[PDB]
Amino acid sequence: KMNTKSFEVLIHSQYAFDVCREQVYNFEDCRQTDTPLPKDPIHCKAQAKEVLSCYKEAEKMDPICLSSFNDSRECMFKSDGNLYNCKTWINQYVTCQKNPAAFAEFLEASTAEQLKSKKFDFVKNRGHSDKYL
Amino acid sequence: LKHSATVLREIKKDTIMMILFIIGGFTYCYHMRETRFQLDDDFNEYVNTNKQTFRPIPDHVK
Amino acid sequence: MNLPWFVRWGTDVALFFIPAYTFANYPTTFFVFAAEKRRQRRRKDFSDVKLRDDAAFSVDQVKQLQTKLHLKQ
Amino acid sequence: GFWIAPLFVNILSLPLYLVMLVYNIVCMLLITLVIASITLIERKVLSLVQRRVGPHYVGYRGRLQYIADALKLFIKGIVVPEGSNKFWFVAIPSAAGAICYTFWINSMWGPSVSIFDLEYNLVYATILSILFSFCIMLTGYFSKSKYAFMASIRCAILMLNIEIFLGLLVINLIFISESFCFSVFVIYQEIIWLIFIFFGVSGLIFITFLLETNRAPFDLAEAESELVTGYSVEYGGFYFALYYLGEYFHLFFFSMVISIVLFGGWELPNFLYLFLLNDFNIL
Amino acid sequence: VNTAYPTPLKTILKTTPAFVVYFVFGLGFSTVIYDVVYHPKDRIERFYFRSSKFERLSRKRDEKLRHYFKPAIEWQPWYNTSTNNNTRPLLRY
Amino acid sequence: RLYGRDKPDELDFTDVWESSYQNIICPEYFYHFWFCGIVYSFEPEWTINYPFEKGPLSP
Amino acid sequence: LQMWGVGKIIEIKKFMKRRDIELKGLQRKAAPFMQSMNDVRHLALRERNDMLYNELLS
Amino acid sequence: MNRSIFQLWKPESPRSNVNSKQIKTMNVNFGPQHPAAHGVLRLILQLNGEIAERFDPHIGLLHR
Amino acid sequence: MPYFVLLFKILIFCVVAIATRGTLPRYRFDQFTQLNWKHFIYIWLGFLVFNLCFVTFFI
Amino acid sequence: FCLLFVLADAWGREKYAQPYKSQILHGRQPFGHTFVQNYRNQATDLGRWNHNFACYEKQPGCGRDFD
Amino acid sequence: TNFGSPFRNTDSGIVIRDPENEKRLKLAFQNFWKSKQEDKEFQAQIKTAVSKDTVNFMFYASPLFGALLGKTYIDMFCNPRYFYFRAFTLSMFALAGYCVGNGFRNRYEHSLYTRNYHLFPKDLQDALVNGDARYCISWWKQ
Amino acid sequence: LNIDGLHLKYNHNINNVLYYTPSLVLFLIFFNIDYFSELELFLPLELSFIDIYDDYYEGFNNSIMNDFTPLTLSYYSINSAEFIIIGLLLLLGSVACVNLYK
Amino acid sequence: RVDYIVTPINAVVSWARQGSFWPLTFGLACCAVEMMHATVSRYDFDRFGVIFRATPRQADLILVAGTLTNKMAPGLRRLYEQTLDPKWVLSMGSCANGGGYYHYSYSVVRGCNRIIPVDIYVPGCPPTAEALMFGVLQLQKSLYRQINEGEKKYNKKDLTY
Amino acid sequence: MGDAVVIHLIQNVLIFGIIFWLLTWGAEYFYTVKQQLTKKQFYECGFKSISELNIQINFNFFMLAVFLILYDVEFTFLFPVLFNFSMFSTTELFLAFFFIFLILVSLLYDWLNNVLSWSAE
Ligand SMILES: CCCCCCCCCCCCCCCCCC(=O)OC[C@H](COP(=O)([O-])OCC(O)COP(=O)([O-])OC[C@@H](COC(=O)CCCCCCCCCCCCCCCCC)OC(=O)CCCCCCCCCCCCCCCCC)OC(=O)CCCCCCCCCCCCCCCCC
Ligand SMILES: CCCCCCCCCCCCCCCCCC(=O)OC[C@H](COP(=O)([O-])OCC(O)COP(=O)([O-])OC[C@@H](COC(=O)CCCCCCCCCCCCCCCCC)OC(=O)CCCCCCCCCCCCCCCCC)OC(=O)CCCCCCCCCCCCCCCCC
Ligand SMILES: CCCCCCCCCCCCCCCCCC(=O)OC[C@H](COP(=O)([O-])OCC(O)COP(=O)([O-])OC[C@@H](COC(=O)CCCCCCCCCCCCCCCCC)OC(=O)CCCCCCCCCCCCCCCCC)OC(=O)CCCCCCCCCCCCCCCCC
Ligand SMILES: CCCCCCCCCCCCCCCCCC(=O)OC[C@H](COP(=O)([O-])OCC[N+](C)(C)C)OC(=O)CCCCCCCCCCCCCCCCC
Ligand SMILES: CCCCCCCCCCCCCCCCCC(=O)OC[C@H](COP(=O)([O-])OCC[N+](C)(C)C)OC(=O)CCCCCCCCCCCCCCCCC
Ligand SMILES: CCCCCCCCCCCCCCCCCC(=O)OC[C@H](COP(=O)([O-])OCC[N+](C)(C)C)OC(=O)CCCCCCCCCCCCCCCCC
Ligand SMILES: CCCCCCCCCCCCCCCCCC(=O)OC[C@H](COP(=O)([O-])OCC[N+](C)(C)C)OC(=O)CCCCCCCCCCCCCCCCC
Ligand SMILES: CCCCCCCCCCCCCCCC(=O)OC[C@H](COP(=O)(O)O)OC(=O)CCCCCCCCCCCCCCC
Ligand code: SF4
Repeated sequence: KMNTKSFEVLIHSQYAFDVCREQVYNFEDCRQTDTPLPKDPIHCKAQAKEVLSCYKEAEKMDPICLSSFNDSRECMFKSDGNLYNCKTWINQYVTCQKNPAAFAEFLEASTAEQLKSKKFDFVKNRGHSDKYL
Repeated sequence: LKHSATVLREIKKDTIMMILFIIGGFTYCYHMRETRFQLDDDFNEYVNTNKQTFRPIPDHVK
Repeated sequence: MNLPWFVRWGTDVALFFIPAYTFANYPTTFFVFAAEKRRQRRRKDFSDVKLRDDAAFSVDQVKQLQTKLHLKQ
Repeated sequence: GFWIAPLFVNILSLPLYLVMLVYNIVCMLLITLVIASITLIERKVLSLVQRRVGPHYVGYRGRLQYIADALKLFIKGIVVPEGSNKFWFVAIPSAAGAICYTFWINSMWGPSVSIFDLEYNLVYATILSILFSFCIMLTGYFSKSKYAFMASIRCAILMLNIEIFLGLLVINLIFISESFCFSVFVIYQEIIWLIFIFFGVSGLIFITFLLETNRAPFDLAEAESELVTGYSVEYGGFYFALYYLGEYFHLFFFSMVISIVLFGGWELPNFLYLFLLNDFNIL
Repeated sequence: VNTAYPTPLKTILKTTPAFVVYFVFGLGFSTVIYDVVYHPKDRIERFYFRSSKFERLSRKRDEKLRHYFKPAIEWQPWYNTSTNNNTRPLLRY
Repeated sequence: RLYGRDKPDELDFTDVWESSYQNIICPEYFYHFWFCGIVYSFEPEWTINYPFEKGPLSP
Repeated sequence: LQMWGVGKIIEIKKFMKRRDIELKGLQRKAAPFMQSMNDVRHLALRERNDMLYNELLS
Repeated sequence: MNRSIFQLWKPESPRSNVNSKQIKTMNVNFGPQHPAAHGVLRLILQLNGEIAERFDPHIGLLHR
Repeated sequence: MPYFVLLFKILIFCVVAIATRGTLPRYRFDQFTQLNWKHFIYIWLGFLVFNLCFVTFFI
Repeated sequence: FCLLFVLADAWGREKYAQPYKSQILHGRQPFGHTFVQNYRNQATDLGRWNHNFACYEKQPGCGRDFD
Repeated sequence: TNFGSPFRNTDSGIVIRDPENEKRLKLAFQNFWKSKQEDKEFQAQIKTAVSKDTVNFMFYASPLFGALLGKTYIDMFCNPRYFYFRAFTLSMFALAGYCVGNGFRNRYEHSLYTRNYHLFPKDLQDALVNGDARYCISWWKQ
Repeated sequence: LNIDGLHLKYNHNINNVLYYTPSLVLFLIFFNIDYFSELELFLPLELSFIDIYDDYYEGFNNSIMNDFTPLTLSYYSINSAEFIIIGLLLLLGSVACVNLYK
Repeated sequence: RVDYIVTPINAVVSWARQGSFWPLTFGLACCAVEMMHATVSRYDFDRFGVIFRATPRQADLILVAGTLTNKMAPGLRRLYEQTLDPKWVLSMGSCANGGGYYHYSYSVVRGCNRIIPVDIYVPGCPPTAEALMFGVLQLQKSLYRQINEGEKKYNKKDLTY
Repeated sequence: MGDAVVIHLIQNVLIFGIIFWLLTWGAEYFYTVKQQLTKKQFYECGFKSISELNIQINFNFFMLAVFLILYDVEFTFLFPVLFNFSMFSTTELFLAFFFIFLILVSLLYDWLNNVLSWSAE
């Protein structure tokens, strides 16, 4: 439907959740049910199509965001889909997407260590009390 | 196994110190649990900082 | 001319530890460069991604900014 | 090419199976070398305890003693007793060797560094241990030596005890980890090794380790004084080499299991600086 | 000035070469396992069961789409092999 | 108890503590392990290299 | 030691749960779009099956 | 602790199956080539459950 | 990598096992079975109950 | 003795706030448990079920959304 | 540290050591506190689990209490003839007391930067949650 | 018991031809409880589509991490009565075993 | 020719079987104590890679250490025959060699070589621990050389035929 | 639990054992086995074994196996509650303690009756 892979879809959604909020609310209200069992998608097809169109609109990014998007993709590749471990890079991507004009100064105020290749190896660097959930 | 006065005194002091040590350990565990409660409260405040919106269930659910 | 016994023992310990430590830290021996190249290839490009029309900075401007800042080294 | 390509769809995959076989062979050979080195270490450590040089002339300063003994065990000839069952006498050691060389699959060397993505590592270990005990009992039975049969009965008793002992240990351990996978233990053991919780039952943990390793005071099956040799009193050459290799494989891998589940696995002993450490870093 | 080793350390050092050989073999075995499991995935992928439900769904969505959804939606009556050597159901019954 | 199979008229909690120490925390695997494995290994080996050295003899 | 170690393990578990709250929040943010894509694909397959069934049974 | 005399001893009654050896006892040749035996002891041992019952020592293997 | 420290610990435990084999005597099967089923099973179960109680207290 | 101690402590934990009361006396179970346990339970009478958040209306902080 | 920062998984994936960034972030928050020091209304709404006076007293008293306990322990059970083990155990007790006190102080800091999260501006909140100080350029003089 | 492995000299052919072969034939002829279950390959796999469906809302609301959830919900929540009955049964069985030994 | 491969493999086999030379745990008389003395630390046997095995099936050397009596000769023959090949026999002590102090006895066999083929003899009564060590090392050297003692003749191309 | 990789690894382990089989066969070239009367007979410490294949043992500790059969299942019943003890409630806690108490009482009864030790027959 998107021709986009799962982790990239998650990264894009972390920002798109704030631009198509009304469509997301409409979809959620349509799918609401009195039991945990899911509702038939045939009823929510229209809201789903609206949400997907807005997501197509939102997926576009400025070129200045490309480095942040790539590092977030690398993080989400090395970690098997753990959003929490890579939220910092996803947060940087969201910040660049929102008001990309200020991201120029954001990058300008960068330290030597930050201006370096970002390689992720979670086996070597597990972290602190990582539950993987 | 008759015991001398010195050995009996040492045994008695060992028992008393063991009792005090156990009581202190239980008290510290109680304090540690209270500390965990405080940390949970702090983190709940932090998380709820921005998650303040509650959406009512639609009327069609019933 | 003589050296302390602990100095000699430390020399032996280093002889054992430095190679073992390096080998453990680099299990993919001599293919680390290939791994770097594969990571570079995985990294996406402007053409691969789709960009907004009202971009604050053009692709050329972004490239010039990255070159000036030395973003990747 | 269009009409010829279909003929090779299944022919171009055999090299992949060959590569898989080669990698498995390499892993098995490497673990065999590790176990041989473990045997040499055992001889040298016992030599230190007994104040003797130990292997020193098979290879310069005894560097190839394990290689020499393995080659000699290969060289030694074998004969099956006439009264014994020819088929089973050879079938049992073959199954034992297969099981022992399958042991290494249930091993982890990192957060997810395992040959296979197994979750029920403890279940696998229990099943493999039960199979090896089966092989030992069958060895003792089919070698009609009375000493071997008594060794098999002793092995049965040891297995009976191990069931409850290891089951209770695993029950206590899973209560924290909540999983059978070895990885889940290390994440909890990062701050403090899990042995601190069990410090009171440290003696029982030592007993469990020795009992599962079949080391003293639990070397009843292979007791060389009470029984001639044990379950292998009528086996020589590589048939007995297989049993020895299996015993050392079990020792090595259960040592790994204990280290992972109770001593932090691949986490350094950070508890030695617990007082000086800080639990958070906020800028 | 006989700067010889202490007696206890000299006695202990006898068994050290065995330790060194054991470390060599153990590092070889561990590195072989690491490389064998690392090459196919280009990484040390976390175990599937060591992940949340949502993470599992996100990880396996692409595989499901590539293996089942596309053949299902491009299915034709004459695509199936007459020998009944078709792909097995995702949830085998 | 030292003189025969009989037992004292009045047992004390010292016996309880000793039995608890011996059973709950098995001291063998630590006491003896240390005392022998770790300590006795610090003594020089008693071996005589026969090919290049000979044992003491007398005329 | 047993009591203190159990307390420490519970502390670790509760810290993990604290972080799981944020992970769940991120997953919630990402949920609607993947759900929409999955629903659209599911409905496309259902439409194909409905067309086939109607043609075969009519 | 309760009594265990009946579980600890089994007498033999005349012409009684229950009070008799209902098992084929293990007649082992403990030694001479046995690590525990000093080397010249041929002890015929009657084991029943790995518990010695009957001893028949032969000690002439070192008569000189 | 983690397997470096893991191999170190495995070597330590192997040396411990070897030293224990060189030091300690050997048990009887009946003696160990009686000890286990009379003392150690109860010890394990009591330890499990204590852990359950402590976890309930802390949670 | 440990059981008595923990039970006494649990009954004394009523002083703390609701989320920190003893789980022995207060239930905290997954959504699958709670829904089936309190579906038509007039004793608890939690109310309607929030499908996309998996909780009842009357449970504290059932629907917690961003912004 | 045992747990690292509560906002993010510290040293997860790539390990980052940026003392310059840490100093800039600390300076930014110091400037924020100094700027809002005079605001009585702002100071009124600051909340913490444990009072600053209480945590300071605990920090400066726990090591002393530990040292006193160690002194009592060595007097009761240790032979005065020797001194190495007595010094070691006394230092261990003092370090245990210091551990308790330092934990009190660190938990106070955690509470200070968590309970008062809503009082910070958006840029400072982002800078605190993430490891980068680039979100708060204005605060550290750039 | 039966260490040597020697067993009774039994000929199964007599009963096989007298009672068991015909009775089995009749039972197989007249026995089928499977009502309408369909084999795999009965229809093309491409017609089945439900297995691809994923519920992401339920996924992120789900916190379970082990496959013992149904077992605990059964033994300790729903079928706890049978759980206690099994415990009492095992206790009484141990008593019966001891008495049989005596 | 096979010799190209056989000869180096012969050397490897001889080296391996020399390095791992496990005798049988079998002692009959005072000579047993001397064997134990060689096994223990002062003259460590393990240095030369000899470790004793209880079962004959796992033994390479038969240490006939002690007097052999008529009441035991069938047992010695059975043990020798049951020991897995290849194997060697070492007589230790005067009693094992030729009857020793009891050569004029009515119960003692005048030599274990009458019942068994003896590969090597170690004189002594008792042989010293170093004497037993010397005998074992000489037996090991002879064993290593036994594989190729220059039996086959070299042709014009220096290849054995 | 694994996948078909486990079966393929079993096959690979058998292929690996074929290597040791080849080595053992090749070793045959460096020794000759003579035919002797007692070379292929049961070993009984240097004398002929009187009995073979009638080697019945006495199973006088069968109560331990009998009780193991029950206690294995009793312990197995505890796994789900231990795994999901974070979900424990009043009922689950009561049931777990009830079950553990039943196990303890059964063990105590066994000890009282003295069936955990070797008997005359
Ligand atoms: C085409 C490619 C070309 C590439 C370039 C060219 C090739 C480069 C290759 C470089 C590496 C080759 C190997 C070098 C070996 C050097 C040995 C040496 O120094 O000679 C002295 C040494 C003297 O030993 P010895 O005569 O037996 O000892 C006499 C007495 O025992 C008295 O003992 P002592 O007083 O002498 O003390 C002994 C010990 C004392 O030292 C110590 O104590 C420290 C070590 C022990 C630590 C123990 C930790 C556990 C503690 C447990 C508890 C406490 C202990 C006590 C416990 C009991 C207490 C009661 O000191 C040592 O022997 C240290 C030597 C360390 C050598 C190992 C180095 C590598 C190890 C890691 C693997 C490397 C993989 C490749 C990496 C490549 C990239 C870099 O020579 C030896 O005999 C070697 C002994 C060690 C075994 C080495 C086995 C090597 C096998 C071949 C490996 C091939 C694969 C790897 C290379 C692949 C190509 C890159
Ligand atoms: C004499 C006359 C001439 C005869 C000629 C005979 C015929 C010659 C060949 C003719 C045909 C040539 C065709 C060429 C074109 C086609 C090539 C092709 O199809 O491949 C493309 C295919 C895919 O293309 P690609 O994706 O572009 O490839 C890039 C990489 O795959 C990307 O890699 P990555 O970044 O994903 O990192 C993962 C990679 C990176 O991992 C590595 O391969 C790097 C090295 C890993 C550690 C190795 C440690 C070795 C030492 C450990 C300690 C041993 C101690 C005990 C033994 C004693 C040692 C002295 O590892 C793997 O992918 C898994 C491979 C695991 C290999 C198994 C372990 C190798 C050692 C075996 C030891 C066996 C037991 C001991 C035997 C002792 C004998 C005395 O590439 C591969 O799959 C590469 C496989 C490489 C396997 C290892 C090869 C040897 C490496 C150097 C170590 C040699 C050690 C020798 C020791 C000797 C002792 C005496
Ligand atoms: C978070 C969890 C943490 C763990 C929790 C665990 C909880 C368990 C609870 C249950 C158990 C409780 C046990 C309580 C025990 C105390 C009870 C008590 O108070 O009873 C009073 C009881 C009654 O005694 P008393 O009648 O008053 O008589 C006093 C004694 O005569 C004694 O007379 P003295 O005082 O004149 O002489 C004794 C003194 C002698 O001391 C000395 O001589 C000074 C040190 C000499 C060191 C020698 C080695 C140096 C090596 C240098 C190597 C250089 C290499 C260079 C080249 C390298 C090349 C690579 O020994 C010491 O006190 C040693 C203490 C210092 C150890 C070293 C520093 C460790 C620092 C650890 C990190 C701390 C960081 C802070 C945070 C910690 C957080 C946990 O006290 C005793 O029985 C004292 C026993 C002392 C034994 C000391 C043993 C030391 C370790 C020996 C290791 C040997 C290894 C050999 C090699 C092995 C190779 C495999
Ligand atoms: C799986 C392997 C086992 C793991 C076990 C878990 C770790 C436990 C560590 C030890 C904690 C203390 C337990 C109690 C010790 C009681 C000792 C004692 O009896 O003292 C009095 C004993 C004797 O006093 P006694 O009074 O008991 O008996 C003597 C009797 N009279 C008085 C008559 C003479 O004194 C000692 O010598 C004690 C020395 C203890 C030293 C212990 C060292 C253990 C080292 C190995 C431990 C495992 C390390 C693993 C490392 C892994 C790293 C990855
Ligand atoms: C592999 C086996 C390793 C075995 C090592 C054995 C070595 C020999 C024994 C060395 C003992 C050294 C003394 C300190 C040992 C650590 C004590 C401990 O657990 O404190 C951590 C604890 C740390 O707990 P904490 O994690 O709450 O610390 C504060 C936490 N924050 C930061 C969140 C606030 O230390 C203390 O807090 C002080 C004591 C508090 C009261 C409760 C303590 C219960 C356990 C006491 C055991 C005491 C045993 C020794 C008795 C005295 C012997 C002289
Ligand atoms: C040349 C003559 C050939 C004669 C025939 C050969 C007979 C071979 C008999 C043994 C192998 C049988 C293979 C077919 C059954 C495969 C079952 C299966 O699906 O498992 C994979 C399944 C994989 O399922 P999955 O969960 O990955 O799901 C697959 C998903 N789809 C359908 C989409 C592909 O295994 C598992 O799920 C769990 C792992 C099980 C691992 C079992 C390990 C022990 C196996 C011991 C076998 C011992 C055999 C030899 C000795 C006994 C006598 C036979
Ligand atoms: C991936 C890594 C793979 C590494 C593999 C490494 C393993 C190498 C294994 C080598 C095995 C060598 C076997 C030699 C056998 C001949 C010698 C012998 O046994 O002598 C006794 C008997 C002969 O005894 P004899 O009567 O001559 O007596 C010899 C004694 N003297 C010298 C005193 C007279 O063997 C024979 O019968 C010889 C003739 C028939 C065999 C001829 C050779 C056949 C080779 C088959 C190779 C099969 C390869 C399979 C590959 C696929 C496996 C899956
Ligand atoms: C699980 C492994 C780790 C151990 C964990 C459990 C530890 C249990 C003991 C904690 C300390 C108890 C202090 C009691 C002080 C006291 O009152 O002390 C009073 C007297 C003091 O006697 P003294 O004058 O000799 O000092 O001691 C006693 O009465 C002894 C009580 C029994 C202690 C035995 C050891 C514990 C066994 C398990 C508990 C069941 C005891 C049943 C006794 C009939
Ligand atoms: S030779 Fe001498 S020492 Fe040896 S057994 Fe005969 S009498 Fe004893």
